[PDB]
Amino acid sequence: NESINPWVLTGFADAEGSFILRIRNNNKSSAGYSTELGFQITLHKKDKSILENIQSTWKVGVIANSGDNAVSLKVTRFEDLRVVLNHFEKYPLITQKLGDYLLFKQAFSVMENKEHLKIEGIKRLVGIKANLNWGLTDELKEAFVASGGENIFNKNIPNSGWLAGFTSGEGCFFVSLIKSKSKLGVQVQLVFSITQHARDRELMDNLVTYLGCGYIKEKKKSEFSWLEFVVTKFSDIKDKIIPVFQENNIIGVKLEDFEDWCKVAKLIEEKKHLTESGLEEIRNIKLNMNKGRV
DNA sequence: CCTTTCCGCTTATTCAACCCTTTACCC
DNA sequence: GGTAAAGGGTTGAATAAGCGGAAAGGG
Ligand SMILES: [Ca+2]
Ligand SMILES: [Ca+2]
Ligand SMILES: [Ca+2]
Repeated sequence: NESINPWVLTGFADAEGSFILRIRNNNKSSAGYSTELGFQITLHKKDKSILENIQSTWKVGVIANSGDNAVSLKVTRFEDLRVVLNHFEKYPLITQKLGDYLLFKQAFSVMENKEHLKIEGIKRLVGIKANLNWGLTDELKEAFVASGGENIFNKNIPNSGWLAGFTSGEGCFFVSLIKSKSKLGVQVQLVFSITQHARDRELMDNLVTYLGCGYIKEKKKSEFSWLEFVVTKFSDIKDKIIPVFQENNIIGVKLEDFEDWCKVAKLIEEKKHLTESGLEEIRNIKLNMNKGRV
């Protein structure tokens, strides 16, 4: 039932997964607190099939709706988390997300030895939790810090499978219609982009060297910023990008976008993009891609 | 007989996707 | 001259991350 290649899956989890450690007030727990350790993926419902492919490839995880437009795969059963760990030991993450996995592995150790059933263990997990994802809430920071006391306190791209997973999460295949001082008054520019927060700047640099093309753009929106890896030089698209994903396939609905983008690349290589009829065929393809897909 | 697990649901922002202007390159 | 490539910029929602409530097997 191995619907998804394991490196593709590590790639897609580096893009979209999340490692969760909850420490909850519990009046009924001997220690005063209960714990939940989890791995999870939340996607738009149009990509349910990916989650079902993960779930059947791993044989763990519960699929459920998450709001009107999204679906989750959550793994919380403790012995099933051993499947998740074994996967990530064999096919390791490479983004900053690996730091969340490493903390996740440490909590798991605590919990395996049952120490989380004692206030000692809970405090160990609070320390683990403080650097994991968004850290401790105020209620929890406050419950475990006293007046006068102290406060609670990157790998290379392995292969194209990992890059196919990751792109299926964060990639964009875009046809750009540029107003131009050319005969037709429009230039067709193919754009491949991968977008990521600058905490992963070094991954972005590795994309340029791994693929042999492209460049990084610094993007800004008020107080928030991020990066894009971008490729538009047509010979690199044709000779580096397209063939890579033709061998190592994009998963989900994005596959249909990559198939359309490739159809435009064909028109471009035949020069039909410099014709009025070739142009209107590109327009029709573009409008039913991405946001415009029905 | 406490503790694990599931379930429905919510929130902030890092993503994806989008467009326009300028410069570089080469039958 | 005419096309390709790169520079320069935006937006809204699909992600990430994680809440509260409760089912259920268990002395
Ligand atoms: Ca991501
Ligand atoms: Ca995505
Ligand atoms: Ca994403």
